[PDB]
Amino acid sequence: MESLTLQPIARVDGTINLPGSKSVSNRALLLAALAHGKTVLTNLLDSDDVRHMLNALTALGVSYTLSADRTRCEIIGNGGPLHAEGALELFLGNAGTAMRPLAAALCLGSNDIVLTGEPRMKERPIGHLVDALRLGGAKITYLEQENYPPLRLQGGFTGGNVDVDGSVSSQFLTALLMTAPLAPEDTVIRIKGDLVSKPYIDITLNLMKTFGVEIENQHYQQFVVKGGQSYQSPGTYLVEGDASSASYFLAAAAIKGGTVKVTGIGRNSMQGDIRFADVLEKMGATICWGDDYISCTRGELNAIDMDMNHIPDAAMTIATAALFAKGTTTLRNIYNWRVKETDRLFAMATELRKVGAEVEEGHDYIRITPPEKLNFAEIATYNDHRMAMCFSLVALSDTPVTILDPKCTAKTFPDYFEQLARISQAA
Ligand SMILES: O=C(O)C1=C[C@@H](OP(=O)(O)O)[C@@H](O)[C@H](O)C1
Ligand SMILES: O=C(O)C[NH2+]CP(=O)(O)O
Repeated sequence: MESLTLQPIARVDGTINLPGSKSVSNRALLLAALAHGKTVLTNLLDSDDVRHMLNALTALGVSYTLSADRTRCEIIGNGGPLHAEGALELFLGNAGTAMRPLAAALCLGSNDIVLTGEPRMKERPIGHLVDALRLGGAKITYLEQENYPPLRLQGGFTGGNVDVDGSVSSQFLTALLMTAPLAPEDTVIRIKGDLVSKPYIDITLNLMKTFGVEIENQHYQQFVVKGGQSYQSPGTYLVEGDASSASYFLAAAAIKGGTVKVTGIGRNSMQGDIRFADVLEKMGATICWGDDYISCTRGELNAIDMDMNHIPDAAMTIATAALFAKGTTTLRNIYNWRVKETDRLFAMATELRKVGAEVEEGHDYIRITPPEKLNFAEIATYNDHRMAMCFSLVALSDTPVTILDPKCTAKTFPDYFEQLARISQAA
């Protein structure tokens, strides 16, 4: 078992040029592969989730080149649905942004492809997406547990009236939205009830429009899609810096700054996680917005009680920042933390208690009362990049912290610790 120990950080200050957005990167790669023409993506993220999408495209026969640092990608579009037969197996790690979108896209036309991944991915739900794709004509078989990968996709999605449950993941709707335009018949996607992680649907529609397709959004309750469309290369496309990766650095300044500026995202960004800065401001930090940066300067840090359904990923960063805040913090409406890289409500509560906090693990919320002083702990990371990144913030105190399996940050941010060290100051 590998581990890294972080020494106490006296102050943070500086500038970080963010790695690319995982959410934007994987949508842009799949749409570029489906499109007609050559797309050049710049500021693409090099991380495990993106590498699994790149490997899947390679296996499906898509041609592309990558720059030395893997952040520039020139993709030759396929000019239509991707195909493979012989139950070709695509291994997708634990990347939901590859698994869910490919599960839908590869239902176009005929195919015989198996999608699988790491053990945890075989425990992450996908039944709501499979149910919707089958209503549209797709033939899909669960090869192991019903409602979970691995899946054998045999094609057949033609369109029509499709209901989809949006209560567990917005990714099922995202996957349907990206796929339906290329189906032969028009599709009407009806949301059954609640829709979680709503801002990610806006990212999907933004990327689809960049690739030449628009649909009719009826107040996020129903989406009307015309079939028989084609995606078209946008030419050169700049992937935004990752706003979820930014959260650690902005929070570090709110706790121990100094001023920390992150570049690559700004006031015009499409990612919902830029709203994480609004939470730091509500807690007492100062935020500055630019066209291509967001900065945070230390002010004070008071506890908050907020529904975080709009920023589920960056919300984990508030759970460890809460260790430094005055009062009890409560993060609500975050049930799907349970069905992601690990059950995050259980993991976050367990590790927070190890450093001294009193924590109530609610069914779909977490309440955190900080200790007077933190103690040393060896933090388990649950094969979850964000558990490693969130607990790195414990070192902005008088105590070191040991993080187990630090390389798990590679799911979205391989260079995380070197970047945190870049803004760590001794004086
Ligand atoms: O569509 C996307 O890019 C994502 C949507 C979210 O998942 P849910 O919709 O399941 O919350 C988020 O947690 C994930 O990291 C990225
Ligand atoms: O990045 C995160 O915090 C959660 N990702 C879930 P996935 O992208 O694998 O569906």
